[PDB]
Amino acid sequence: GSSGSSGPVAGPYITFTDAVNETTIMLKWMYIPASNNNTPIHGFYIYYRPTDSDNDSDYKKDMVEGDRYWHSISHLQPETSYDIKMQCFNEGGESEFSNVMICETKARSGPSSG
Repeated sequence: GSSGSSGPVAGPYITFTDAVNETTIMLKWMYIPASNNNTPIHGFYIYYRPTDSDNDSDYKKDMVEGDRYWHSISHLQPETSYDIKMQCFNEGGESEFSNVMICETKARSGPSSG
């Protein structure tokens, strides 16, 4: 077709963002084949970082099966509202950067409930 950037461009789109725990978060992404080149994906990368961070330098990367549309992040900060995003990749090349989803974790409660 065109000449420039090959691979899955459409990129995935996050349509679900919730906090499984004070240090855990569950987010699900969707795939739009319509505007896709029916190309096979290697997996799924997920970036995350606390708003307290300095720059992307913090943003991490979590690979996930290409057939997986769900991922539960861990080792996060409690009641910490930070931006979250993800992106897929394949032999062809990395896809576009998904949208920025703000998923606020749960409050780090104590042993005594109120």
